[PDB]
Amino acid sequence: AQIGPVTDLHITNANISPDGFSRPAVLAGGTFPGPTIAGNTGDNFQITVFNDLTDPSMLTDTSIHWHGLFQKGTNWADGPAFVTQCPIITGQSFDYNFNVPGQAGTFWYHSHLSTQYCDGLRGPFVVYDPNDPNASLYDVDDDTTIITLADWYHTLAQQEPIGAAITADATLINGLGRSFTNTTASPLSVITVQSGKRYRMRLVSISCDPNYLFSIDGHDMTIIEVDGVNSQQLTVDQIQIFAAQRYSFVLNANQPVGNYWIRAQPNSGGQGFDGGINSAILRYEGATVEDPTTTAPTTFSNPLVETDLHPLADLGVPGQPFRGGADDPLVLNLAFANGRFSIDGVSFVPPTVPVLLQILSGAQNAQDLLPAGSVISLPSNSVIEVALPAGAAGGPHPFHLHGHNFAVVQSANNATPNYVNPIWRDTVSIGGTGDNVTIRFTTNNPGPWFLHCHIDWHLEAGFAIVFAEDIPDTASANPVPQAWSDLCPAYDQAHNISA
Ligand SMILES: *[C@@H]1O[C@H](CO)[C@@H](O[C@@H]2O[C@H](CO)[C@@H](O[C@@H]3O[C@H](CO)[C@@H](O)[C@H](O)[C@@H]3O)[C@H](O)[C@H]2NC(C)=O)[C@H](O)[C@H]1NC(C)=O
Ligand SMILES: *[C@@H]1O[C@H](CO)[C@@H](O[C@@H]2O[C@H](CO)[C@@H](O[C@@H]3O[C@H](CO)[C@@H](O)[C@H](O)[C@@H]3O)[C@H](O)[C@H]2NC(C)=O)[C@H](O)[C@H]1NC(C)=O
Ligand SMILES: [Cu+2]
Ligand SMILES: [Cu+2]
Ligand SMILES: [Cu+2]
Ligand code: NA
Repeated sequence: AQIGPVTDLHITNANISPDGFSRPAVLAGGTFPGPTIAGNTGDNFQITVFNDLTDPSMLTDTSIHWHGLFQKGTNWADGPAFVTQCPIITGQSFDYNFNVPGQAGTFWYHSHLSTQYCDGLRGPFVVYDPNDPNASLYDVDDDTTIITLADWYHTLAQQEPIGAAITADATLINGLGRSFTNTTASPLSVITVQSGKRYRMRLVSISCDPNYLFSIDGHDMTIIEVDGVNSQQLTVDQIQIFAAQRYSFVLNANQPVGNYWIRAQPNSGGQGFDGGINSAILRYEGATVEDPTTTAPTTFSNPLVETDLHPLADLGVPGQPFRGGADDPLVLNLAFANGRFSIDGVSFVPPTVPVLLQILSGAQNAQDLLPAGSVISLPSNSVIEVALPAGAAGGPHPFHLHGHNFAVVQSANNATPNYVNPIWRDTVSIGGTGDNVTIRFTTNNPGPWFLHCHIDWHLEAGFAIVFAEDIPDTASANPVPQAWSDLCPAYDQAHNISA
């Protein structure tokens, strides 16, 4: 069952064996992935998160981010530790009480403390549209049509060296899959369809690191949504999906009744499909209960290319049709050396006082804010351009902005900008050496918004900055509840920290 929009959510430790190997984890709702939280557009979500964690090897504190939801007027509920709150301590709870005006699509939730979401705290978050403009394109859209893609590690996250190239031990599709080494024939996920029906498959990357080449043997996929943004229909036979991205695609169950492999090939870790790694099963009702015998093609003739995507609505692009054609045009210097990432010469290390609480206590400008050099102010009601030139080791890096979606004016592997009709999204691959992926948005959401690589190991190694958007209006725009004001005193008392 789905839960929400008003629900408790308990965060616990438990052993799980999603690839046949048992390890302890950090779970929401007792499962990996966590239960789907759902509601309708404009609903009030009140997710009361109960921190019941006791195993210090995966951290007993926690904080949860609602990835892709704008949190306008509720910056305090966004979740990134030491940006918008102090963590919730064990044996305490916290009500994330916010609204989702003007958004409908496929999202997810995850821990936003350290690398804790890698240890299991990740699940889908779906905001349905009762008047969806795409409703007539499919028959079925429900919990059975969500497809999650996850990396899974046998080593616990807090044992992963900072700044290292860290590699997974299994790909999990809907929570199940097989290990790349010592492979055992543990259960594969089954996605069941009825011949002749059309499905809204909601594809969610809950990855901590790899991107996946996703395909379904014998089938193609008609994209209708990108990171929450409705798209024109685009039919493809393969989707390369980077960490934290989402797509909806229509699957037409138009092939002969049978079993078909679902494939998700990561960019690192096990390559291919030997022993049923990197695999799940598409089963038609009436098919024999047996593994597929289908083949992938040697090459895919209609892969997704990001410049082919266009919004369903006439979204356009803010600003003027040339580089630097914005009120506030920025170019970030994104670098890596010696185990640490930096942005504009500064490696992110979380501050003791969350950025939002520094601003509510009266800090006047971005040079008053800690960490020094890690906070950039943005002016209100202005067009922002951010160029993100690639080259830093460990690519391709999927960059994500909290509080906002953005026009992708220039995409990976293509030097030509698009000032007319590019897709809007919230997490974008910045590509490879010499690329100049560039995003635009307008500042209508006061508060501190994290900008970071969504390879969680990179975030931990410093690949982040904070956009302090409209500092002067942050306090008036984001009234805080007493339970939020109580978080830092409780956390600092529990950890014997002075502030
Ligand atoms: C990605 O696109 C951005 C623009 O969106 C390019 O930024 C431009 O970068 C050049 C230098 O690489 C800038 O010119 C330099 O300015 C300084 C003074 O600030 C001057 O001392 C130098 O002699 C040089 O003129 C320019 O201001 C900046 N913005 C523009 C042109 O709009 C960036 O180079 C592109 N990166 C890649 C890798 O393609
Ligand atoms: C590299 O990125 C650029 C920019 O996003 C892509 O260029 C765009 O290509 C599209 C598709 O061909 C062009 O749209 C076309 O326009 C005419 C109408 O003028 C229409 O008859 C065609 O059916 C189609 O809609 C678009 O104008 C063009 N934009 C720019 C700024 O050049 C390009 O396709 C990408 N390269 C690759 C290899 O995908
Ligand atoms: Cu995220
Ligand atoms: Cu986010
Ligand atoms: Cu990265
Ligand atoms: Na425009």
